[PDB]
Amino acid sequence: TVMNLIEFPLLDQTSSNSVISTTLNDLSNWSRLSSLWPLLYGTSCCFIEFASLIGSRFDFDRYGLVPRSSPRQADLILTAGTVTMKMAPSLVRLYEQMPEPKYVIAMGACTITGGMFSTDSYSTVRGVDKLIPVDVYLPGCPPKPEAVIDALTKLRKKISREIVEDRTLSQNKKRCFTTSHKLYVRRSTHTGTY
Amino acid sequence: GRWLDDVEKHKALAIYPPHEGGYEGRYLNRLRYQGYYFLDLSARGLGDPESTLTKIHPVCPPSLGRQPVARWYFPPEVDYRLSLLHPDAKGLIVWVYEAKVSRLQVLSKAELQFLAMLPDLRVRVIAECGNWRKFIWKPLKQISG
Amino acid sequence: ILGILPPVAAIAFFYLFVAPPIIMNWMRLRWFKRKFIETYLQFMFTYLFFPGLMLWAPFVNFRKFPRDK
Amino acid sequence: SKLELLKEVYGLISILPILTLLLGITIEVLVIVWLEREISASIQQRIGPEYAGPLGLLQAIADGTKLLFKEDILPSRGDISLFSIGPSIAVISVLLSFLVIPLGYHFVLADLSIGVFLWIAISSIAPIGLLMAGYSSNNKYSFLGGLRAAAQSISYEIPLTFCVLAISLLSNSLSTVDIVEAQSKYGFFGWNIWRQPIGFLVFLISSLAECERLPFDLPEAEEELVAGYQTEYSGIKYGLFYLVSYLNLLVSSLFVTVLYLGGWNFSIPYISFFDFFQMNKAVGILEMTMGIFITLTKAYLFLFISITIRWTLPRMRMDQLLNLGWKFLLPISLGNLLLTTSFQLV
Amino acid sequence: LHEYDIFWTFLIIASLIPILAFSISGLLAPVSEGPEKLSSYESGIEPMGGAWVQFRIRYYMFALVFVVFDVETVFLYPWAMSFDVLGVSVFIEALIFVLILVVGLVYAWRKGALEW
Amino acid sequence: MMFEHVLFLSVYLFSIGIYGLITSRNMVRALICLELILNSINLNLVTFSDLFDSRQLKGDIFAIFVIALAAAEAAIGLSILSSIHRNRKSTRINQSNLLN
Amino acid sequence: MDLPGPIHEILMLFGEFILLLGGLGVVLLTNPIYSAFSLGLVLVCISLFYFLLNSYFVAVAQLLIYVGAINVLIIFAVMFVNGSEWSKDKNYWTIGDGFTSLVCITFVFSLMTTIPDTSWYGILWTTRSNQIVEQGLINNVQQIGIHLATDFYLPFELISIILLVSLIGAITMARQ
Amino acid sequence: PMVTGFMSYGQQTIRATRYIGQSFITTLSHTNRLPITIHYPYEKSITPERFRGRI
Amino acid sequence: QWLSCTTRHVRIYAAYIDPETNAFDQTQTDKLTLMLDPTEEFVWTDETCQMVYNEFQDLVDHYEGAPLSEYTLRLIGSDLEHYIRKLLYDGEIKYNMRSRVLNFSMGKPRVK
Repeated sequence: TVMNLIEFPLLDQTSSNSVISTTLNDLSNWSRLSSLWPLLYGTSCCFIEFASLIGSRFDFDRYGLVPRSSPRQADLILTAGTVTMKMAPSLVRLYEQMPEPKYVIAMGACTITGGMFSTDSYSTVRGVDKLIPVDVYLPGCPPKPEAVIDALTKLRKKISREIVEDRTLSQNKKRCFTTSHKLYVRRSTHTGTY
Repeated sequence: GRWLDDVEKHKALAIYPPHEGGYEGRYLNRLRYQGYYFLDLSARGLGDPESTLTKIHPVCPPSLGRQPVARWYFPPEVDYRLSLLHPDAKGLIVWVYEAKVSRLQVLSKAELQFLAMLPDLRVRVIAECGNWRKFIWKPLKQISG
Repeated sequence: ILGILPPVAAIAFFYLFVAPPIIMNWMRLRWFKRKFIETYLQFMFTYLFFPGLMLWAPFVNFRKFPRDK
Repeated sequence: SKLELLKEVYGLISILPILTLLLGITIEVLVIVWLEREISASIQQRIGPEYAGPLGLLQAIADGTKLLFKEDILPSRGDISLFSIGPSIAVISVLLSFLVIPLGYHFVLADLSIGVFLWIAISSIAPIGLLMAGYSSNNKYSFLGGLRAAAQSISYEIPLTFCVLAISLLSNSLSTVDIVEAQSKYGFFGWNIWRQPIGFLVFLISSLAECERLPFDLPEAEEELVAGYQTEYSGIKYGLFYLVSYLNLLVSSLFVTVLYLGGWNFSIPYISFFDFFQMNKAVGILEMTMGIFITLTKAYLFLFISITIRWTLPRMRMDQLLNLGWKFLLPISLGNLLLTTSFQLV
Repeated sequence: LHEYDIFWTFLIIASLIPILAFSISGLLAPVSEGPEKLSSYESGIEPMGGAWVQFRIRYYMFALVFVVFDVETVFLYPWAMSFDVLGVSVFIEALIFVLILVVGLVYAWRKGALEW
Repeated sequence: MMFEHVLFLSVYLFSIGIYGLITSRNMVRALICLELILNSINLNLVTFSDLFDSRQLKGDIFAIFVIALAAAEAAIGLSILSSIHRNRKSTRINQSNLLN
Repeated sequence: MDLPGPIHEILMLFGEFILLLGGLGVVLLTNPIYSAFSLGLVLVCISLFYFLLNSYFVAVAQLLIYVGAINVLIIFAVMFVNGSEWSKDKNYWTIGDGFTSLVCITFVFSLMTTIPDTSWYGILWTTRSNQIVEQGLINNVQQIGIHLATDFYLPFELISIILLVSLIGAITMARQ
Repeated sequence: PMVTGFMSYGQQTIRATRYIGQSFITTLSHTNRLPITIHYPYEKSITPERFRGRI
Repeated sequence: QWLSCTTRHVRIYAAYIDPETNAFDQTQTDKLTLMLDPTEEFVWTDETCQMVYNEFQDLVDHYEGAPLSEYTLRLIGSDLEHYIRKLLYDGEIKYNMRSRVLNFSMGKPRVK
């Protein structure tokens, strides 16, 4: 009498690959995880300590964490600081506009649930995973400046858990639907003049 | 299969890797082609693990500040995952990630012995605990007690 | 032509054997208390014995090493 | 008979030494990026790319392999018509320059009496590729982001020319080997950097902006729009741009040391390293490795000098950069030639 | 000036290098990314539209003065090579040559051409 | 076919250089085609000074002078283009016949 | 100095076929920036033609003064012509396209039939003393170096004032 | 005029150099300083007796 | 311009994009297309999505009289985020079941 059961594994998942064709992608993903670059983003009550991750208190740059301030280049973004309803309709564009080996995570307990913004307010969004699929959720407001490195070490294994056939689960299809409208247009409101 | 040297026979073991994980994923890669399918748990959080691997246990959801008693009565994760598993599957490879240091119930070594019986009676479980720079493995049952 | 192998073999092996595992010790022994030009000493050598320095660079292998028969 | 060609089918060319140069330049790229990521971010900081083995000796090629896949995106506006065509010109402009660069006693790849001239000519082809790349897309932050650099690069080759000529008129040649020949006389007295330091200053200051140093003034401030015309360039594209940048740096260092310093000369003249012993036995491999040795260290010194300067000056804005390149370096880079004319009049 | 065969081989090899790298990337790549993919980096949500962003008025003068002052060098090189070979007449000839363009640069400096 | 195949390409460029000139509509395209014609003549010139006249090069010097004058003309024409685009806010060449 | 061997005509035909497509791109494509980039391609592939024949200076200089300054200047210029994407489809413009594509082809036919009637390889034998000197011991940056200043004194003295006048005129015109 | 420029062109450069070389030899003791920053992740910071973690 | 509520599994695009690439990211914004959950959080068989496609007219034609503002976009996404919740709460649809992180926005399954 289970509610919302999980779909069945359609494939039998029965195969065997050669080592000379598997260790290639194995070490490739090893490099892909051991050469990750951050993507700059930070707003609010669960962000500031990220800066301290570049100094003599915490140094995540010791592992080659090259902070890139551009979506199309980097692959690791930290949704630090509590996100609201807005700044999200442009946030997801970042996740849409970077190469496929992203494997994004979260940061800030106010981003996995919206902790100190969860009594009654029409701004804050309840968690981030209702906007973007990420892997790891990080607690703390402010997030513990060491727990983030530990969670990076945690996620460092998932990429190492990938095989050569796994490089097909990022290919997409199109559920593009043909439906029109009948309504009235609205001219631009954000008029840039003083 | 160097892992296969100590998983199919023992069905009870603990992974003692360096505290970075950058050398152990290759091992997990190989164990998807026999009938072993991954179940990562991060054991920290649950009560007496018996009712977490055999019984219908009410997992109280993260509450929303209000709403006295509200627990969705969550199910176990052994027999149902068998029902989703094909009849062609050797064992349920499971990882107790939060087995360590170096009304809840402390998942002590007795609880690991009681999680070392489901491999034997009725899941191929492996405990996790960081250790020396060389990736080692050791039967946790003898460490248990 | 007969006894030519020992000379060209011993020096060519020393050229790539002893320096690789010891550059990592001379750099791990001092990294933050060095002098103004001390970092210049072993860094240059990082090329010279390079025939073997990369053979003991992170390339250091951890194969499963099939045991004694 | 000899129907078409007997010995002229394909057996007149060997591609071994070229591939050796390729391997060497790639390894040196790894070395220089290690230098940067381990000295720049470690002056008063933590160690550089650790955890990639003992040190980051594998980190560089690891970043290379990661960038290798990275799912090149090829944005919509602008396409393979010019997108893939962009960085090819950039990479070739600096790769082909490796021809006339020597490394030691009889180790030049081609005599090429028009050598340094060919280098100067190939140094002024990159701006074409930069403008192409920055315009291969449509949006801003790449159009003007590349326009700025392509424009400011043009404002500096003139001092480069009027400092290379102030050495060609001293060595009476245009092939690097003869340049270092005219410089191995007095060990280090005869070094041109002492004979013409006014030219060396201009060459060194110009070399910074010529290899895009700095393209962004601050670790937080962007490359003047959001990035240096390499925003959409995600995978091997940004990898090739990183390469071409480091390679411009390398060629500039190697050229300034092979011109103003003794190329493979010791502190004591290069010929004098043989006469004082009355006999030599196996000086071949010794002199080969010592030419790679005494030369690469001199350019290493300038690598380190640039690394240090990176954290001592706020790189000017392109409102002052043009002023400095035009109204400051041009007059003195002409006057040094006007002087050296009468200086070499004898 | 004896054998540029090494030059030709290096040309063909280093010109095959970029297409080789692009093709190697293409072989082991993902056939994916059917997302929007029509907008470029650091953009205000979908910003789209705009033109007439030139400011060529300033940089065009720099480009012109550079194009004119460049031709000096490719004439100086045959002179810079033939100083000792010939006598000292070429010295005076090239001095007149360079001084003409020095006067030209002085003029371009006084009247506002090289600006912000 | 060195001495013979290159000249067979001089015309096969020169002609094109004229055609793009005539059918040109924008000023920059006309200037491009003009430069193209000058380069065609340059190429037709140089090869003649490599087969023969190697004692005293009489073509390479002339090629150098042609390139210098080409650069000067390409500067002056674009300078005029600046002023015309300042006066009228479009440089459509064939739509200005007020001088006839 | 000389060339490898029967690899010569291979590179000859390759460069010819590249340059033809380059010129066609120069003259056909409507987007002016594509035209300018194809022009740059034409000029580098003709610099390679200059380099194949053992004339070195007039190759590398031509690569520096054109594939550099002139092309970037033209790129800057195309940032002042707005309005592209004109008509298309087989002589987009008026019948003037056909009239040109006729008269140019007549010009071709004329010169392209005049040329293959002069024995160039026979016009080379009649001059076996011109390219028989080399002055005794010279390389090909000193040949030009001296023979530019030993007898071509007046045009070398002249070109400088042309350059200066062109600079002054360009600055006085482009500036409003 | 130019005599004022012929006198001040050395002054501008000498000020530039007096600043650049001074900052260079000052940061010399910084590029090769003797401080040791944060160590590896196995060297977490000390914690005194007033904080808050897992209740 | 293309100012759409692009929330997870709810992307009511205010612009025509139903090619592999829209070729302008908007195609002049004259069709108001929509794509359903590109992250494959739910696997779709046509029949299951047919009710959503049918009620799309109920949401775009039956209760629309306001101009092209994201106000109407939230008016759509609100019921869109609960039609799927209803279709799952009665067991007709299920979750991803792939090699992704397998996150649970609505929590783990229940026992009714």
